Amino acid sequence: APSFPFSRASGPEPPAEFAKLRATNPVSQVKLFDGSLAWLVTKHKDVCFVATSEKLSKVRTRQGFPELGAGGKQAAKAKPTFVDMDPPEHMHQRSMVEPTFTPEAVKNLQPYIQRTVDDLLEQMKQKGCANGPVDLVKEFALPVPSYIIYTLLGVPFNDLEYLTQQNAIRTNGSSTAREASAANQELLDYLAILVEQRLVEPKDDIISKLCTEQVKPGNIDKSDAVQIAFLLLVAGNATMVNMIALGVATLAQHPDQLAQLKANPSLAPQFVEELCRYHTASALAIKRTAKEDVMIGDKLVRANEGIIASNQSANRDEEVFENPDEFNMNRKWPPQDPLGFGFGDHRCIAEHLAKAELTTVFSTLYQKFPDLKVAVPLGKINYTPLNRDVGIVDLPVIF
Ligand code: HEM
Repeated sequence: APSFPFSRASGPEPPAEFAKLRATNPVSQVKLFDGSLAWLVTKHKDVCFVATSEKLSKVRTRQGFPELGAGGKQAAKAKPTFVDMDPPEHMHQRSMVEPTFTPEAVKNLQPYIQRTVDDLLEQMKQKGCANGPVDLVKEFALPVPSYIIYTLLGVPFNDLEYLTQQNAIRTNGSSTAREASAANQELLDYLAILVEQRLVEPKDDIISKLCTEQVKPGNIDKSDAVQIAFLLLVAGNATMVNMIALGVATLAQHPDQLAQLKANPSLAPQFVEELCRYHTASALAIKRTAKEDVMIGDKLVRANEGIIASNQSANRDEEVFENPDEFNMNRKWPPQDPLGFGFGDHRCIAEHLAKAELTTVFSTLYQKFPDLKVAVPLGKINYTPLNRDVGIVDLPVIF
């Protein structure tokens, strides 16, 4: 049994093992960091089964749950939020915050998403690149999703820049254990205060809704509100950052499609679709422990054994997606849903918000900066360490 997670084959590519497993051993066992074992599922159809089977559980206190890191080990012990719940508790809590993420709600947010994007692009225009390239991540990729989720949660405008920096420290590969843990507690302390505040006087934000609708009547307590809010903040912010960066680096490698996008900005939606499939920046979230013996393909997963379903590998499953290893936004899509945001009840609560943020980014960026280009050789792009989810740390560009 090989050690999992695997390292990416190279900068922007998925681990090399997936293609091989998809071909001759779709369901196999891997060894985790503590030496324990877990089953690895690689085919699209099987990944979908793992995500919807009622015989599988996301409860981390269960025997055999696949924690991938020592941190995961300790993290599993605390009080769980909906991300780690099974029905009926799952939707009972998730339904408490889902209203803000529906298509209708997201469509109502467009003017705000657009405004936030325009504001950050304008500040880049005013700053310029006369003396050299600027960092697309720091100046755009990072703040766009950060400012948006913080605002939605309820964070006042004046505190966005500081809190955006602190949250980044949580996942900066440069950060140290001490520092990461500190920023982590700092954010929780801040959110605990925000909650008391909206408890006194609610405004139009997610925390206020939780305070009026769930805390006051006693359905959940303040600490729970703090935890749910923290989950919404950290679940996909770093992912949004990498997706925006990978999107710009990808277009830099595909001049013909980039020309299509500049010619017609309305192709942003279809560009985002191929992007979320091609670059699955969140690949280790579909994990389960079997509640009873369950068969997957030609393998029997025993009750209490762990399972990791790779949506990244699934999105490269040739049997589903023709020519899966080539970025082509003009591809003929099959009836099977790409799995960038998961599948089943747990499917990313912010899928609609995420796609709307990405779409706004790619239908605007090149309209604002038609001559926007990566300033470093694409081969020298600074991607995240190969042992982590695909992403980009910094990205010099000129315009
Ligand atoms: C393009 C960026 C994003 C990508 C690719 C992404 C992907 C995912 C994936 C693959 C899952 C696992 C789904 C499953 O269990 O089947 C997930 C879960 C989740 N995401 Fe995201 N996500 C993104 C942005 C966000 C954002 C911006 C938020 C917050 C506002 C967010 C909040 C969540 C939450 C709360 C869950 C857990 C849902 C549950 O278990 O019920 N995600 N996301």
